[PDB]
Amino acid sequence: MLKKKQLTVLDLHPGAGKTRRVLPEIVREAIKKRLRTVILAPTRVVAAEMEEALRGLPVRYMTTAVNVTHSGTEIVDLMCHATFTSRLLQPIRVPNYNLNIMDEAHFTDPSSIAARGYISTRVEMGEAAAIFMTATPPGTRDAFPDSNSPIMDTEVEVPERAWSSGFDWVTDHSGKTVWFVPSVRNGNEIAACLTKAGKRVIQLSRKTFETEFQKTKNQEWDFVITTDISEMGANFKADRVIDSRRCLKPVILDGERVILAGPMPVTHASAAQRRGRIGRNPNKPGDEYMYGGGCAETDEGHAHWLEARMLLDNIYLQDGLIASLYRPEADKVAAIEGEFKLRTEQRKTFVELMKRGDLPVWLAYQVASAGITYTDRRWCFDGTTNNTIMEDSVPAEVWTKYGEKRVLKPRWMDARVCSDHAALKSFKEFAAGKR
Ligand SMILES: O=C(CC(F)(F)F)N1CCNCC1
Repeated sequence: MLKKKQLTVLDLHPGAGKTRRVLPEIVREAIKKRLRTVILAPTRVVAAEMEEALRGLPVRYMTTAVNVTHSGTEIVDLMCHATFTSRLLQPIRVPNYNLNIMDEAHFTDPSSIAARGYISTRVEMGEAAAIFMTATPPGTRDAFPDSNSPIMDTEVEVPERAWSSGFDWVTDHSGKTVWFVPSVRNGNEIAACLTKAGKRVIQLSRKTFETEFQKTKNQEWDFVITTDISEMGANFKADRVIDSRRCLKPVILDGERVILAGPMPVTHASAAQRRGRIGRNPNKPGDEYMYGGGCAETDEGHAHWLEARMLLDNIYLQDGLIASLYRPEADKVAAIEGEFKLRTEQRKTFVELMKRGDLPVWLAYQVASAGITYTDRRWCFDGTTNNTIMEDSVPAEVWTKYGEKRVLKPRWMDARVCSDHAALKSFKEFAAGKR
């Protein structure tokens, strides 16, 4: 497994022990062979669980999610998938790791796809080994994989709005339920309906994940309402999963705007990971999985794969060479390697718009490639009338850094900057020059 030119997919079923049992064994062997090694966690929550499974082993934790006093003699580094890709893009030298281990390797965020592309290219080149740990590798067609204990799978209509009748089975349950919804806004409506019925609800999404996930351990709850982020190794002490089987798909239209299409079917990999939250305890058979739609290959033409290509085109590999996407996920985007390669100054602006600006990859690229500098926010106000961002059914407004009240009307419209109240609040701060 650990020899150069080898990429291994460790595809044991969800809950088979890849992280707590296999990962420590791989790490001890890597340390024995003096292999400079990187371990990639999808989230800060998974990073903290990894420190528990690897306690006593000399591992350098490159995350503030763990409070450890490093010895300085570690040859194994652990960081998030996003941190690995970010450090590659920044001028900082990243060691050329002999062994690259990615946990929850199915993660489809642009930075995780870019990390797989870079690592798999180094393996193809004969320069490194890699291990991708996931029950659901790219292109998997099985939404019902094995589990630690039998699961009751039931196809049923699942509410996507508040309801007054017709879904008694949802509230009649006396255990704990994890409910996957297509968006933060959809979860808000379902959570309000459940709270009005006397239920204790926790809501999870990308921006609130670490903070809110702690509540699943610190307090008694009846329902967790979550977006697709809980497919990335989040573990719950639950006996039921309710799965809408739906998600939002970012789509670039005519190369000039990004919309959030759908809700539409999830992939088989996503469905298998949502279901995989339960059936994990061999002593508790009969956990339930209620699903409300079919699966489809909705990663085809999904913006994240084009965004992954924008990131990889701006990462140095060797001379003018550019890393390809990991082969099983390379047909998801029709893109020419190198088409998004930016010159030195525009590349620095592109990195800063993502790192400090917190903009989506696609939007950061449109701004940097137009020759606009990081602090120049005139583009947030000079788009066409159809690009007006709305808040409470009225045009959103901000005070510019000049002290003028203007309507938010970006030159390039990316639906992700206003997908929920939290995102639009962050984008207003950016348009005003506050970061
Ligand atoms: O809340 C935000 C920041 C905003 F773009 F809106 F400024 N997000 C999360 C990161 N991706 C873009 C959307």
